[PDB]
Formats: sequence, structure tokens, C-alpha cells
Amino acid sequence: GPKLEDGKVTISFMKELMQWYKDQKKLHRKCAYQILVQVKEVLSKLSTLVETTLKETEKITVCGDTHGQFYDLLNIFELNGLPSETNPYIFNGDFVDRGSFSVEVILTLFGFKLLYPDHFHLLRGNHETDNMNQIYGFEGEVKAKYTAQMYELFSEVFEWLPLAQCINGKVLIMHGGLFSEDGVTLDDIRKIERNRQPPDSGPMCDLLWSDPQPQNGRSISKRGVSCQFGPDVTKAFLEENNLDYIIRSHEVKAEGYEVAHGGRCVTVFSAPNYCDQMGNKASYIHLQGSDLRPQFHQFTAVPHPNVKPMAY
Ligand SMILES: O=C(O)c1nn[nH]c1-c1ccccc1
Ligand SMILES: [Mn+2]
Ligand SMILES: [Mn+2]
Repeated sequence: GPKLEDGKVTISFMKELMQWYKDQKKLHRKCAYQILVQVKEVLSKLSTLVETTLKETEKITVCGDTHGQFYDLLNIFELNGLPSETNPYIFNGDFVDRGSFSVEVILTLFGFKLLYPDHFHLLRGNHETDNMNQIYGFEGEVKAKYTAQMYELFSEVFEWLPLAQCINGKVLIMHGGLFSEDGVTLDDIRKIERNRQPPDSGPMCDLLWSDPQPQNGRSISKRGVSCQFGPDVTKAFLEENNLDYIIRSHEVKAEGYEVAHGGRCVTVFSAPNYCDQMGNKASYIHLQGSDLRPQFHQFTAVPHPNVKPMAY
């Protein structure tokens, strides 16, 4: 079984872990525990807004929702290469729920965050919250594989996940989207005290829950919290904060991505054939320091073991 080397994640352990998980085996509770406490410490020290500089020769890969589709997560790393200092990643929330290999996804992602803390980035989604985990399978999965106490620890680690990432002061990445009120700025995002369950309304809620709409202005959300926001909302926010565009995730898309609001609101979704039912393609994005324009890479689902969606 995979073991830490002097209580630390190594590239060797991560390879063993991914193979262990491919073969439907469980990471020992002590190792899971250690990954969680160590990554909690890493994440707790980060700003709510992660601000990353991408030099002219450097690239980054942005992935959207993964939703416990562990075998598709491995496929991303086979198509795009494993994470490293020279192949950095952002995973933009919704790692868990729906898919029945959520534990394997999230421990794999936290492992890589510990191995490459400055080059492997995790942003919180609305599915990294208690109400979602309780309904949509992650709580059950953690209780089935480990204990109720292990779940409380996951919840507490999720609370320290940052809420957005800004690349070169120009691309802003969040899970959900923009805001239900006008005049919200990067300063406000930086100052969100994020170690909690999201409020019923406010900036923290919007970052996890909001959705673009084609028509101008805002609308009440079909989801019951946050809002739908139009092209004029995006345009104004970006002009006021000196940004080029936003990358969001949150929603399933048939092509794995959507380019909305005149090129200014991009969706990226990385869970192909969502819940073994939707038949959508997935995508990941490349960005370069010399060119911040998104390059999309589409991909289709790979086989996984016979465990149905939402089993837990
Ligand atoms: O479940 C999903 O696909 C999802 N991804 N982001 N938000 C949701 C969601 C949350 C609550 C109810 C329905 C969908
Ligand atoms: Mn979501
Ligand atoms: Mn989602």
C-alpha cells in the first residue's frame, strides 16, 4: 500500500496512489489523515484570491468540474501529462459528488497540492460544502470508506480552499461566476473570510453559485441562491477591475466548454459523459504567459469499474 516517506508526499507515492486507486483499493486512514492535516495547513495560509504570475515561457492548464470521475481525471494526466513545476494545473471546484470515486479524486488532488504547492492549484466549488456533500454522495462515500469523523475533517479542509485565482492581473478564475450586486472588486474577494460554509447571499455565495445568461442584467437563479448575470454585468466587472476575461466552471456543457458574453465569460467543464448519462465531451484549457487567450482541448470519457453514479 502507498506510504508517505518521512511523513511527506513524493512523486513515487503519488504514482503508487494513482495505481492503488485505479485498482479500487483504499488508502490507509493514517495516510489519508496526514494528507488532510498537511494540506489544511497549506491551504489555510493562502489568500482567498490566489494571484499567480505566468512568465512568457510558462503555461498553465485549467480544468473544470471533475465530480468524482477518477478514471477521467487519470485520462487528463495521460493526455496532458502529470502535474509538475513545468506542467502546472488549476482545478476549478466540484471535485466531489455525483461520481462514485470522489474520495479517489480529492485525495489525488490534495496529494498533488502537497507535492507541487506553488504549481498545483485547487479552487473551491459549491460541491465542496456540507449541504451538497450530504445530498449528492460524498458524505456517504467517505462514511462508507472511512468514518463520519473523516468526513468532518474533509469539510474542514474544504473551508480553507481559495475562492478565486487571478493570472497576471488579467484572467480571473472562479467556480460559479460574478456578483448579484454591482461594484464588487478584487479587494473584496481578497478580504472574504472564507473558512466556513457559504452564506445564503453575498460575494462568497456568488463565486460558488452564479451563472451567465445571454440577456442583459440579472435574474433570480433557478438554483435558489445567487443569480444569473448578463453580458453587461461581465463587461462592467472586468472594466472596473482591469481584467480581460473570466474562466468559470459549475455547469455541464455538451462540448465541455462554452464561450459566452462576447468572449468574456468562458466555461470549462472536465467531467465527460457526466454521471454516465449526459454524453457530453469534457475539456481543459491551456493558457500561456505570452498569450493569455484560452486554447481548448476536448476529450471523451474512458471506461471505469462497475460502480454506478451516486451509489453513495
Ligand atoms: O450537481 C451538479 O451537477 C452541480 N454542479 N454545480 N452545482 C450543481 C448542483 C447543485 C445543487 C443542485 C443541482 C446541481
Ligand atoms: Mn458547481
Ligand atoms: Mn458541477
